[PDB]
Amino acid sequence: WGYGKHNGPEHWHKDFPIAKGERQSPVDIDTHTAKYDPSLKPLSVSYDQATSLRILNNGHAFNVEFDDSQDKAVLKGGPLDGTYRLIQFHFHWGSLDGQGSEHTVDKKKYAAELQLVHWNTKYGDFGKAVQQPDGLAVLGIFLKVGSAKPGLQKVVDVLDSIKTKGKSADFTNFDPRGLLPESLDYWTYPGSLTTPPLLECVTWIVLKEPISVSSEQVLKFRKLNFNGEGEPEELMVDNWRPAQPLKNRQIKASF
Ligand SMILES: [Zn+2]
Repeated sequence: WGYGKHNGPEHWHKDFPIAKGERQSPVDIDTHTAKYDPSLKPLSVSYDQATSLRILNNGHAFNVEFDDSQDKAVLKGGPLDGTYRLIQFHFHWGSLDGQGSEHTVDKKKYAAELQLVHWNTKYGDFGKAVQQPDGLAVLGIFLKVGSAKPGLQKVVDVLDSIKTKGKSADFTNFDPRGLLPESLDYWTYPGSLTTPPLLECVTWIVLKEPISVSSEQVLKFRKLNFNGEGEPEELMVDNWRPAQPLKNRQIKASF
């Protein structure tokens, strides 16, 4: 599977039937239909003790991985119950500035989307969390092209070293707190992973406020390869999945 003409998201359902499921992501967020639920608690992002460990090009995106052996970087509160541990973050971007995000707001696509992935600790490990309806909490953050995001630059400079699929580089002491927008207002709805196995185990938390990055910054993402070293070069761009039917779901807004 991939994002090309013959192995794209429209073919996924053949190897993964859940792709036509009842709670697939991403979805379009209709700001006028989202329900303000005054019972949603604020979000608690505790990323101070975060231990980043490595950056890896997995052929579909680049993943920055964190040590999840203890409650170092967690997320709780909001619509969640229990403590969700951060395991990795990655992005989805376009070949152009008008597209790249997975979620969209009133049909507006963004230049890219940051997804911070966390698993419910009650389940012991990541492998077991994905098999539960409330196993994952994914924090989605929109990126628009404007002024540079200083905090993101350390990530941008290491990309040259993980150009092709299968490559990784040690990536310690990265502080993910520098990627958060100023506000923590969000929309939330029950959903799924956006790449195969496309499991419906995710509580999505999409932040209202996007962060800006510079054109020079996103352009660096576009120099990545889906291919492995020594294979024909295929640029890693447009690795995003299109919106899926909302169906029997309600999108709640914390504001
Ligand atoms: Zn993703």
